[PDB]
Amino acid sequence: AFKPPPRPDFGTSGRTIKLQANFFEMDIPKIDIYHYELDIKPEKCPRRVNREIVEHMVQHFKTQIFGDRKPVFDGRKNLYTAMPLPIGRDKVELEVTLRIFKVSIKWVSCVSLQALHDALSGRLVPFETIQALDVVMRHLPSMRYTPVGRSFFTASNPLGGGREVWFGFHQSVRPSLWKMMLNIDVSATAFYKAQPVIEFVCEVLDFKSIEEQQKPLTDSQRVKFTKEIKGLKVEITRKYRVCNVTRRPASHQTFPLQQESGQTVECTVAQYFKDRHKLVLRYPHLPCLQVGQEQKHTYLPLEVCNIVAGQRCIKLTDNQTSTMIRATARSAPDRQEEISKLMRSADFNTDPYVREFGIMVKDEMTDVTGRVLQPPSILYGGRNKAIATPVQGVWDMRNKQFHTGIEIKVWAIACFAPQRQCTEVHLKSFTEQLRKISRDAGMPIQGQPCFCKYAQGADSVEPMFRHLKNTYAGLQLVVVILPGKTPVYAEVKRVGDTVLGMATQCVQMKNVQRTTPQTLSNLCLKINVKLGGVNNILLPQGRPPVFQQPVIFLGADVTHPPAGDGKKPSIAAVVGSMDAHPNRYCATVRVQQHRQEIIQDLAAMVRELLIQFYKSTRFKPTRIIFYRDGVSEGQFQQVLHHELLAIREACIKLEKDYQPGITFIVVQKRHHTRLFCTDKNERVGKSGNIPAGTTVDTKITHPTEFDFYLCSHAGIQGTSRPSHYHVLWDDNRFSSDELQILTYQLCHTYVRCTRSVSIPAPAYYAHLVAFRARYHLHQALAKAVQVHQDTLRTMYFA
RNA sequence: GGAGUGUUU
Repeated sequence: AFKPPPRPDFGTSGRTIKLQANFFEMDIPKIDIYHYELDIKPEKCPRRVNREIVEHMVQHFKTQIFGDRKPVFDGRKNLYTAMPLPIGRDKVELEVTLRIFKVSIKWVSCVSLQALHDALSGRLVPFETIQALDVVMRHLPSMRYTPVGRSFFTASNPLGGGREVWFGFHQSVRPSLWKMMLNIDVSATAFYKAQPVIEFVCEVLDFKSIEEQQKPLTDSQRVKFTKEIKGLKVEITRKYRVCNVTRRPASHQTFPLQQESGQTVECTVAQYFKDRHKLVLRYPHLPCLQVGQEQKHTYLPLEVCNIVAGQRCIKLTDNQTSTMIRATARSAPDRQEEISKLMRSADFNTDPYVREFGIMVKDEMTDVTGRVLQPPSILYGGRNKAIATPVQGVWDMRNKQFHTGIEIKVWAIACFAPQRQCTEVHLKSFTEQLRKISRDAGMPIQGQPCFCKYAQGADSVEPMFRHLKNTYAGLQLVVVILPGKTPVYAEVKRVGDTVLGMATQCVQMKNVQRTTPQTLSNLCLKINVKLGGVNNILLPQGRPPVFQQPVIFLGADVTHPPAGDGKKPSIAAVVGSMDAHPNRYCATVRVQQHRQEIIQDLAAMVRELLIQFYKSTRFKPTRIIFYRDGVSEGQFQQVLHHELLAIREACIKLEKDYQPGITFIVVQKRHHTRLFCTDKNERVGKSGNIPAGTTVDTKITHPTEFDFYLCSHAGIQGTSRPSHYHVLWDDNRFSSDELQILTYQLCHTYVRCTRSVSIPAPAYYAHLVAFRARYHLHQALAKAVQVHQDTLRTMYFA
């Protein structure tokens, strides 16, 4: 439970394909870099100010300290030079005036670039050296741009609610098999528009003019406004940070003011701003922003506050994201060209600081040979046992029937939309069409619905659902019609998943009025699996040799609430395959610590899944294949330590000598690696992306460890994100080919569509399970996420 | 229905 295994070999399966990646080769000298620590006082200043402190410091003490050397600075404590500063072992205390700062500089260590080169050829990598290079490369942009994480942005594209989309770029230095790579990609994120809070109030509460609201805010408006502006920074027309919005208006909101006599008296914010600042508040009927430490009693009228510029958005409305998707999505060729322009304007080979450290960057994207793996055949059932062959990551069910289709004889309909909007003739036409498609799909819905009624309100779900279970023997499914985004869906799922063991399929009102065969087909995919059916399976004989013994595939993911909201738990989910196909999955879900990435109760969850596997297959797994999603590189050792041990603990707690081989694989979508076709003829579709199944385990991958990118999906729009897979542990001694082929085939087992998806089904299912828990809304939280015994064994999350 | 696409008061 310690160190990731070395790369066992290089893959050779699949037809070769010429690719380019947004990785640019770095030529780096074998010199020593000199690392100096900077403890400046005050020590809590923003990184920008720190950079300014250091900026003036270098120039101010050019004569006696720095000379002609051009140091780089990380914004905190670390400063690097290509040559040693004439300060030896001893610390030097300096003054910096901008307003006064006590800056101390002391040498710490020599960063050996020679030691890095050798790490890039076995000797299995020092984090410190890579970090230092990163500081060198991003020193100038950190002064020339607004740094946001590993990205850089400038002000130019609204989204609504005071939001704007800024265009910038991501930059990071990365290790590879022989050289350092510079990873560059275009970036885009939502920022709050810098504007007066009064106008923020308008755009949030949809006012064309603040004058429309001549009166104090309703309890509804204030709550909505509080939600948006909380945690955001503001400035005086001095920078503050909003922690709440007052219930009372500025004309009546008071605070204790100490008069010069010594006695303290309550004074209104409005009266204070009149006496102290000679300002008659224009909108004294509006509330104040509570900034500071709550205990500060610091209230600011809205009309004297502006949203500070450069604030990144941390949940977007569905209209905002749609607009954001629209403006940010662009074809792979177009994105590739944008990155080229990015490199051109960056002009690294003239950057004074990277020239100081003798660094050079290649202007062309790295050439990589990819491999297009062969897709698996998909076996269907019914009369003619049709075999589907994925083409460009896609297949269909035409002249095919489910492997094991569920005969639906008893089923009901509930409609939570107006009877005028979704009339009886809609239901009749919808039902008739649904039966025909289901008939052709091998999931024959025999006969009309045994029940059909109208309703409205989330309070109607349960008692209606209370009825149906008792009155109709063998009730299989209850179709639910919903009028757009109505917070009743969450209640349909609560009752259907938790209180009663009842399968429920929701469908929007619009998809009932106007039905299409394709929509109905996809609806049948979800229904069949929800009732325990098997839509299809991998062609058994086309499976990798891992299936020669009983094996269980696990998918794990944890979803976090908005940072800083607090008091909201993270949701961990683990799913496990329950047959040899593999098709059916059982789910486990837990609430845990806010923003905790480690799955706390993993041992218990894995135990439950092993038990169910044995009950379903009468076999104990000889191998556990664990696909872990939602983990960054900086967390690998922490996650691997706790979670590999937890998996082991589950096995031991089950039976003393039970030691199946564990393969631990982290799957990552959140990265800035992009692959492009070198040959135009290899571009797929209008988006011109790489084909489904393209694999790369060379050139841009880890120099010693077992990792690969796999674009398992076809790109519909924008530029495809190839998934990255990093093997943190492997008792089973997979070859490169078998593991890559295995991952790829698992991307074809996802039951909600006849498409190869971007991550293996179990990892995807884990996401769905965790997301379903969000709709389920400390012991109560754990109870509210707990699923019915009936539902416990089903795929309700589909 | 679905996948993919952007994240001092």
